[PDB]
Amino acid sequence: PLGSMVATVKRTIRIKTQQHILPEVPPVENFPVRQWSIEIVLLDDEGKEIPATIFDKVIYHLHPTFANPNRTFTDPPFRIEEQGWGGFPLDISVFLLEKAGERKIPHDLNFLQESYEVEHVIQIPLNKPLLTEELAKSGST
Amino acid sequence: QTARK
Repeated sequence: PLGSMVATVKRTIRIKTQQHILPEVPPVENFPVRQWSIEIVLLDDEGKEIPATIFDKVIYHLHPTFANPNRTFTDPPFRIEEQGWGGFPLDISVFLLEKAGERKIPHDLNFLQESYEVEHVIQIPLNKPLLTEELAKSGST
Repeated sequence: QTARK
C-alpha cells in the first residue's frame, strides 16, 4: 500500500449462501420461487471460520424488486433470509467497529449451487483500539 | 439454476 493505506491489515471474509425451491409458492412466469440465505463469517490466519465481530452492522442492499430492499443486521453471522425467483449482484455493506469505515463487498446471489461460499479480502485500519483488539482474534495485527 | 433478475 501507499500512504495512509500502509496503516491497515488485510482480513478474509467468507460469504456463505444457501438456496432451495419453495414448491408451495406459485412459480413466477414458470420460474420457481426459492428461499435463500446469506451469512458472513471471518477467517482466521489458519482458515478457520470465526464470528465476524469486527463488524457492528451489515446492510444487504437487495435488488429493487424486494420490499424494504436495505436490510440491516447487527449480530454475527448477520444472516439474511429472503425469497425470490432470480439471481442478482448486490453490494453488502459491512461497517467496521468504532466507526472505522464502511466496506462494500460485492456478492452475487444466484442459484447455480444449493450452497456456495465466496471469500473477499478487506483492508481494515489499525487506529481504533477496540477494533485492533478485536482483530487480534483472527490473526496478526 | 441460471435464472437472473
